[PDB]
Amino acid sequence: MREIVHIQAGQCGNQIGAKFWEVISDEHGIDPTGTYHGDSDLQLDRISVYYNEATGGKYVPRAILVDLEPGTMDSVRSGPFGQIFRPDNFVFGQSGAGNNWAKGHYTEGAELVDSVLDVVRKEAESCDCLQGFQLTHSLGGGTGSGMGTLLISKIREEYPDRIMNTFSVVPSPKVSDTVVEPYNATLSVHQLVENTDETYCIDNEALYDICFRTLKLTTPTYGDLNHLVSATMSGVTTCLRFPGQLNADLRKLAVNMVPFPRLHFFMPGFAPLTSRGSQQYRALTVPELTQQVFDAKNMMAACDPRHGRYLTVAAVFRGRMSMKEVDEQMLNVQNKNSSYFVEWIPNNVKTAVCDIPPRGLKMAVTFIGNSTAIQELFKRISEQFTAMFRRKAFLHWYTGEGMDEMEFTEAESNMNDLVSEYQQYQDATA
Amino acid sequence: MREIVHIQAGQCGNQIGAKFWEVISDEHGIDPTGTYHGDSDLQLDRISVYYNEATGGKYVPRAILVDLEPGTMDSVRSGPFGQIFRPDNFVFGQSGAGNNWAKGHYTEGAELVDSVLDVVRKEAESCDCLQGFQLTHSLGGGTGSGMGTLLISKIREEYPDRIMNTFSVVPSPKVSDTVVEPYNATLSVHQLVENTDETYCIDNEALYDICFRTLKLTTPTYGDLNHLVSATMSGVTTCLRFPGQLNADLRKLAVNMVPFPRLHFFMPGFAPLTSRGSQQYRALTVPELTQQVFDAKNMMAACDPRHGRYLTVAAVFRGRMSMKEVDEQMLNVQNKNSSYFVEWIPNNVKTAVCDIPPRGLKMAVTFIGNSTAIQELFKRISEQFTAMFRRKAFLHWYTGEGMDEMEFTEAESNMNDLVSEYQQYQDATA
Amino acid sequence: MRECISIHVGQAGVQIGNACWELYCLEHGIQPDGQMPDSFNTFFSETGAGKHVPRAVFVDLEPTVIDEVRTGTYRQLFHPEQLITGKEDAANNYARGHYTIGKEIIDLVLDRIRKLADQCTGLQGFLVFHSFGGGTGSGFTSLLMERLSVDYGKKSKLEFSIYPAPQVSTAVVEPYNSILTTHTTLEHSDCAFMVDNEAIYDICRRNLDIERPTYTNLNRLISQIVSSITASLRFDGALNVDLTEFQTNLVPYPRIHFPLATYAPVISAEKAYHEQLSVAEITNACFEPANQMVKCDPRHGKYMACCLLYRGDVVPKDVNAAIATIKTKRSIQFVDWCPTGFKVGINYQPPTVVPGGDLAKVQRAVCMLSNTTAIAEAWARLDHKFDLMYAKRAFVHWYVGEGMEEGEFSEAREDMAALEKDYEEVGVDSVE
Amino acid sequence: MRECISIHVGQAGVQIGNACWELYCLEHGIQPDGQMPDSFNTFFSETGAGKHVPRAVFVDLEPTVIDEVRTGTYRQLFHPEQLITGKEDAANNYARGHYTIGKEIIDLVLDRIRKLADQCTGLQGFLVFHSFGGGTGSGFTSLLMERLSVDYGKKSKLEFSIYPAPQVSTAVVEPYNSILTTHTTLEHSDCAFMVDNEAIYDICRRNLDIERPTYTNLNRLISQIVSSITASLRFDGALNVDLTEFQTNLVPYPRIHFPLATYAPVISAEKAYHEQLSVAEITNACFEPANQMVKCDPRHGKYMACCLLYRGDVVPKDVNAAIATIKTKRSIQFVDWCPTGFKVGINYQPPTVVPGGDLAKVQRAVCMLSNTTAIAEAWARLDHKFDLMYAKRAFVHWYVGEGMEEGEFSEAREDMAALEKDYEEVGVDSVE
Amino acid sequence: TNKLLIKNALIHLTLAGEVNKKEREDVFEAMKEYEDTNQMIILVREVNVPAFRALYVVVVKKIIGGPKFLTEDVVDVFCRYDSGGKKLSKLSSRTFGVTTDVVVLKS
Ligand SMILES: CC(=O)O[C@H]1C(=O)[C@@]2(C)[C@H]([C@H](OC(=O)c3ccccc3)[C@]3(O)C[C@H](OC(=O)[C@H](O)[C@@H](NC(=O)c4ccccc4)c4ccccc4)C(C)=C1C3(C)C)[C@]1(OC(C)=O)CO[C@@H]1C[C@@H]2O
Ligand SMILES: Nc1nc2c(ncn2[C@@H]2O[C@H](COP(=O)(O)OP(=O)(O)OP(=O)(O)O)[C@@H](O)[C@H]2O)c(=O)[nH]1
Ligand SMILES: Nc1nc2c(ncn2[C@@H]2O[C@H](COP(=O)(O)OP(=O)(O)OP(=O)(O)O)[C@@H](O)[C@H]2O)c(=O)[nH]1
Ligand SMILES: Nc1nc2c(ncn2[C@@H]2O[C@H](COP(=O)(O)OP(=O)(O)O)[C@@H](O)[C@H]2O)c(=O)[nH]1
Ligand SMILES: Nc1nc2c(ncn2[C@@H]2O[C@H](COP(=O)(O)OP(=O)(O)O)[C@@H](O)[C@H]2O)c(=O)[nH]1
Ligand SMILES: [Mg+2]
Ligand SMILES: [Mg+2]
Repeated sequence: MREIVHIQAGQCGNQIGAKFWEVISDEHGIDPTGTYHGDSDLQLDRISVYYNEATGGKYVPRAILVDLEPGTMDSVRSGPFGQIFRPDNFVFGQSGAGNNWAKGHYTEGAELVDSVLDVVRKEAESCDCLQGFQLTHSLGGGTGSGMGTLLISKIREEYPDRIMNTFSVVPSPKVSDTVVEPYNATLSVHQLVENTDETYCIDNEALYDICFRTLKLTTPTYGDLNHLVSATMSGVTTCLRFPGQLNADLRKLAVNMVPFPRLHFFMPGFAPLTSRGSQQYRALTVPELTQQVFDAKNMMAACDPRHGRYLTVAAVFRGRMSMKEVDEQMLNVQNKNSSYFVEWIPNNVKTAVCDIPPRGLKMAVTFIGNSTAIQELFKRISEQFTAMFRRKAFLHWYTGEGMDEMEFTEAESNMNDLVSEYQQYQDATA
Repeated sequence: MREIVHIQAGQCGNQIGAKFWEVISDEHGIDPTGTYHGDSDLQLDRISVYYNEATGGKYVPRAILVDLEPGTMDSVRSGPFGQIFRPDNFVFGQSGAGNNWAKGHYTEGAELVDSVLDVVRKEAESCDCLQGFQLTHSLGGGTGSGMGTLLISKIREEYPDRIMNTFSVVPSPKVSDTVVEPYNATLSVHQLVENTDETYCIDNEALYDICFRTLKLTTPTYGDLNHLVSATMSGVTTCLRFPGQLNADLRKLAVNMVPFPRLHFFMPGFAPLTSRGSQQYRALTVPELTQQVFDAKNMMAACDPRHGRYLTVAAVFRGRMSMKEVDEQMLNVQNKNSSYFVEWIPNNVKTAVCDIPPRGLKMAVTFIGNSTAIQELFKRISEQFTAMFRRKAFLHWYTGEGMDEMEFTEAESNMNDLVSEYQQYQDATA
Repeated sequence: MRECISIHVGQAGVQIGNACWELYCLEHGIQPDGQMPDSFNTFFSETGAGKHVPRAVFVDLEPTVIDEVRTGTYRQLFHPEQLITGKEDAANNYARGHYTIGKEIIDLVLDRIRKLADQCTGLQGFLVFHSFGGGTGSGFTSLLMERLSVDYGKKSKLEFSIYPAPQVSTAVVEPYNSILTTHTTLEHSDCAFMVDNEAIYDICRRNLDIERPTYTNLNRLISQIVSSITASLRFDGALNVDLTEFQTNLVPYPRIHFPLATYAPVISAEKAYHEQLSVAEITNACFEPANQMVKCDPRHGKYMACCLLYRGDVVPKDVNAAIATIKTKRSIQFVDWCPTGFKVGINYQPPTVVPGGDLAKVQRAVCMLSNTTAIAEAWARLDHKFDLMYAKRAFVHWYVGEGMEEGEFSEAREDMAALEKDYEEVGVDSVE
Repeated sequence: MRECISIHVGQAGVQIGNACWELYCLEHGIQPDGQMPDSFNTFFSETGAGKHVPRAVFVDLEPTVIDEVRTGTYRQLFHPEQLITGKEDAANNYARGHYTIGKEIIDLVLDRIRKLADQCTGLQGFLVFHSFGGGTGSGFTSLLMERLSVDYGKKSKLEFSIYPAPQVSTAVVEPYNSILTTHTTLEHSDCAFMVDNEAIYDICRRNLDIERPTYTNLNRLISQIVSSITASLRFDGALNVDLTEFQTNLVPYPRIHFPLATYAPVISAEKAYHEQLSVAEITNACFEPANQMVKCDPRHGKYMACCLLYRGDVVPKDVNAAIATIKTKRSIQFVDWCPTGFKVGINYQPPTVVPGGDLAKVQRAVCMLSNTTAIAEAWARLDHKFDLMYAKRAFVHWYVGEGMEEGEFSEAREDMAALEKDYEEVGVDSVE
Repeated sequence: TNKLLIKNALIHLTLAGEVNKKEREDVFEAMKEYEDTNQMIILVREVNVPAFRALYVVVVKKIIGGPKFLTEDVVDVFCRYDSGGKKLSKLSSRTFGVTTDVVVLKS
């Protein structure tokens, strides 16, 4: 029970998902065809969460693949694990991406919206207990920010009492691969604090330093960046599809976490992250899988956790371990880092422990923080909005599709409170 | 017992008959010669509904073939399954079709009609318990509209207490293959609501898109459109000649359907309609064989069922299934389609289940709709009659055969009520 | 010296009759050939050779379902003059099963019953198995209940009417084929047992864990109930109750004679363990709302005259002990004028199992036949399904064309509306 | 002739009940199948065939933890209709265990309890295992204690609450879910036993020398305490004490009914030597500040009404001797109004070791219960953990959106604040 | 405050499609000055075939017609709109509250 729909949008979202469903297929033992080859029977006990059984004992993913051009969908279909999907789900358009929020939401988002949702409605009728809707987009582009911020404003029109968790790759401080991504994010932040429930703000900048310092690589391809993101993306849900000791699920990862109905921007984490040869120096114990976590070098979101404080800090452990060693370490890092937590949230660690580690490890940690450290993500983006609005450069393209000059100030007025609220609840004492 | 006569008329009907008696004769295991080769003995238990035992253990069809030229009758005779017929049945004329209603009913229809009925009488004296007259014509042409709407008014003069059921092909909304088919239709609708009982109004325009979308073909020939119609045609009478757990025949599918003696125009449907390669993604279960049925893409008559409402709904199944899975799903879809049914008809899903699937499948569903959705079929045709009667174009051929100008207003006066009643019986509540 | 016979009108009675006559051959060792390797004279006029043909008249208008019997496993059992067929069905049309086609073969039916009452000296009763769905099962019984009262009049005439469900209906004119069958048989019926199609699906789903019940399996549950009513003739018990005795304990007025059956226990094979199923336990399973085989809420009415037909190794003390718990309880409110309304029959046979059925072999059983009050709401339902379909004159043109008048439809509704006043006539309390 | 059913609401209640019903089958020779090669009638409504099904109702909203039971070693043991699941969990949300999902399947639960108490002529008490953490274990219990006080009312209703630890907490709304479920159950609970996780981690480190205690191992200790309370029904001793005989000795005022358990001796296998563990040695081990299973300092208060429940080979002279040593000691101070506050029971059974458990087999045990004074300082903890999260109004927007008023949060605090005054009302010296 | 749970059921289960398009566009502007009132429920013709008959508020007042005021006794069941499967979900409640959104009347 508790089925989950996995909608995929944008080029960045449609290339994580080709790697993401390669991750899920190896924990359950799934061939490229669709059949079963695993050893444990614990894999098929909750197989019905991402899958629909077809005739002959073949399982197909519950994934709905949205696009505006047939470019990237040709790469997924021709790639491996491309024939696992259902060939009716590949809903794509014709008029290109656009890199344009005024095009993915007002031009091509107006036609292809019902070719999506009728396939969405066909997937939801084959589900008994519908849990929630995980969406794989990115704030930078114009497909994963216009079309990906339209489906939330149409599916919560259809499903108001579910959970909507989006997995957004966030623009970096130093390098910027789009000139108008300070216009794409601030128009998408207006559409995620309306109608979502959590959002994993994953960066590109800190994702290379993990792939350079800790992992000790030389040439990080996107096949190894998304290899690292999807390891976190499957870890949030493995306490729902596998038996655990102190269980958790997507709603337990909602009420424990979110203090106020606007502050739901999470930052991920993972441990162990070994080198290829330095796995013979470090001890593989729970007090080592915790000190690796609560340092700033493990954070995938490019911000400094020591600037600003935490609110609700959950750490889903996995593998075979003992609950005293868990609760000793979750106390120990709260003694030594007590000044980095907020005063008016006591006993501020949710903890979950499952029992099925990844194939080849012995134990693994998925870290889901929450911080006031991302005030200077929004202080960074909203200023890049500001210098690109005094001269109002690049405005003669979004206006060309029919967008008003106040609507950019409306979304800027929305972020103006959200910068203040990570300052308003930072020094608020009692 | 319960013998049925199968009369064919027009070019469009006479090429279904080359395919219909291939659809039929492969179920009962009949060679091109006329003998038996099947495995099950259930087939020959009811072989006498369509056949006659001849000397040497040979079975020949009870079909009577009518034409005004030796063109298409030579094609069916020279084609495969052509030498199975009794060669006295081929009653054909010389003057050609004419594409002319005033010629096939007042000029050529008045000569060859008695040379038809004496072969009909020879086929009806060889039947003990005569059931009815399934007739294969089309409203578009001139042979199957002048002669096909004459045997209605001549065989019911001979058999006033049988069931008269025509299998008509209706002109399409977008493409037109006859310029005077807005005159061939309205002259035939006047003759159909006089002396018939039902009419499976099948379009071409919706029949092409199913060959493109759901069947997923590339080049649909008429050998693959009539392949899909005649698959539905055998499913109506398959509960009259095979053992079912819930029996229906050509009077149970007559009393349960028709609410009023004029509103008897049906619209068929079929499931499963797989693809060639997508037959490994959908589960072949009764909750899946019904959700394919009650979507608007599967309706072969080119109108929208969401426009207008239903009055009675049949659903003839085949295969070996369970009556709870049926009766759950006939309840389940009437919940989620509640606004599309009418209020003053409760329990409006007639259901029957046979036990012989088609040769090669596992289970199949034949849908028989009856709706107010076909109000804009007659609104479409009677408007094309209206503009072509103001300027009185194409009139100097029908008038040239002696037909009166009032009779074209008489037949238009008959359809004026029938358009109103689907509007009249829509919002009439209690 | 006590012989009851059976008639199978329609199709829903005939395929139930394939489940009855299969089941009687298990309780007596009878082969399908009539061979066997002394009280079974109630159903089998025997021959000087080794064969025991049954007492059954299979009338049918269409020759479809009878040819399954003439070719099935029980081909050799029946006398081929019993198996009466015809040409064309009534096809859900009361005027084609009572006026037009049913008029034809009625002198082959009654003359066949004529030749079976002469093989009997102690003729007991009638068992017409039919349904209220079609116009064959509810259009020809209405003809035939008229005729067998002209023949005898003073014999018990038990039907087993398969009831049209409030949830699921596989017909369209089905609330026309039920008001018409009431008026015709109400003055000449004796006691018509209501069994619903819907409620057996829940009992097949919850208590049996079957998710695909076929019409093979909905008739096994109605096989044991019919085997329980006629259990007192074929066997010797502690407190037997004959078929002439049902019409007096259960029928309070010449109108209200519609009991709904209820069987207990109904369990899966894996749940034959984990519980003990005492007579003080399985009697409370009778009076649950979740175990009644006609879908009403029995806590929305009363009970005029219940009746419990126990069987198996049952102690008659514990019967009195389990019943004395029930009249002390809160929810089960009987009728004020009925002092105490039970008629308990203990028999000496275990409920025998059929091979292939998904029912566990238990040591005891009960076929409650409860003449409740609250079923009149389900008779109030099939007038609201009449009124909306008759103001618009829907489907009337098939009846008029085959010998039926317009005046006989608001007539029989008022007769049915008179039958609905009589249940609220029960629910009053004539105080002082 | 005496029966006590056991309900397992939540997850932490159930996983203890996986370890409880493991232990009773050891103390009675019962297989996991219910087979075995008048003392066990308190927990086994046995069948006439060979199977002894337990008297248990495992209910949880999320269907994860129950499928471990339906696939584990004790699959064949339980009656499969007892095991009740649902679809969407409460998920640490009180308004989803009492208003949203608790109203759904409350009628499958109570009607299943209704079919258990009819197999009981001498129904004694309830055993509801639930933790204060989740919104299932403290949101579905508070619904269920309301309902079973409507059905029975007078019966004894024992609970076992896994206490929220003063330093270690694996939830964030856990200081909300304790004040919420107190207000509902305080008018209808009977004797709620507090067991803390953190002190069991202390005992597993010092007195047992285990550095990796799993929840396999923190439940074996609570399994012995639950067994020793119910050890007087299932066996026979020199001085027995029934479950109804707890609620009079232990609860002086109708508000203060929160005693804390203590088991002794907890020794490792290597420390079974090197000492003697006499009946006057282990009782000094009972009243340590260290060996209590709630992390509080018992020297920061008094003791209103203690209790000792010995078992094993125990001579009642030395019990009178070792008690007389205790009241002469300095640190232990009873309350001035209570003259002498003991209630001692002695059984004739040594505590049975479970295979795999690291507890040493000893000749005697003691399951100390004590309605002590100073636990309200730890109730003062769960309001300072409430006030700092209610002033800034955090986490309220999940309660209000699922059927829960805003006015019911400072209301229940004052009722909790009224519970704080009564412990300081006790500790005074009402002189003259 | 459950405006989303009722507007979804207005155009998917009760009045959906092209037939009653003129009908359900009336009941949007009728409740535009409303919905500051907390909850709104609908009347349903039958639990088997849910058809729309009347629109209510929770203060039970009709705005577009059955009765103007309802009692607790004449209510048949209390139904919950299952958003995940666009169907009805029955309840064990007898009073009103946040959970109930769809009521069915008796006869
Ligand atoms: C012989 C043996 O044990 O080899 C290991 C291995 O040596 C090490 C070095 C692996 C290896 O990881 C990498 O080399 C690596 C490269 C780029 C990016 C990330 C990792 C491994 O490839 C990765 C692989 O991980 C898995 O199989 C997990 O199931 C993992 N799967 C994938 O990431 C995956 C890889 C390719 C294709 C499909 C899936 C996973 C982790 C989290 C959630 C889901 C799945 C493991 C244990 C091994 C190798 C093969 C060398 C390590 O990583 C992981 C994620 O397990 C790196 O530090 C750990 C420690 C492992 O011991
Ligand atoms: N108990 C039972 N009822 C059945 C079975 N098959 C069909 N029915 C019921 O039969 C009813 C319809 O009446 P039928 O008796 O089958 O029809 P009929 O009397 O032969 O009349 P026509 O079919 O119109 O000629 C429906 O309500 C079905 O529920 C079966 O195997 N067992
Ligand atoms: N003693 C003990 N406590 C446990 C165990 N498992 C979980 N807990 C405690 O359970 C508490 C959390 O409450 P749960 O009862 O598990 O949650 P729930 O009531 O089932 O509801 P959900 O949140 O929906 O899972 C924590 O304080 C855990 O320490 C166990 O095996 N033993
Ligand atoms: N992590 C990751 N980021 C990617 C990948 N492909 C593109 N991106 C990022 O996505 C952003 C560009 O958005 P993109 O999705 O391609 O545009 P869109 O198709 O219009 O949504 C840039 O910040 C890229 O770094 C990928 O495979 N992995
Ligand atoms: N489905 C189908 N339609 C056909 C076929 N042949 C002709 N038609 C249709 O029949 C119509 C023309 O009528 P036709 O029967 O040939 O003329 P007639 O011989 O005078 O009756 C057009 O609408 C054609 O599309 C065929 O094989 N299959
Ligand atoms: Mg029939
Ligand atoms: Mg839980």
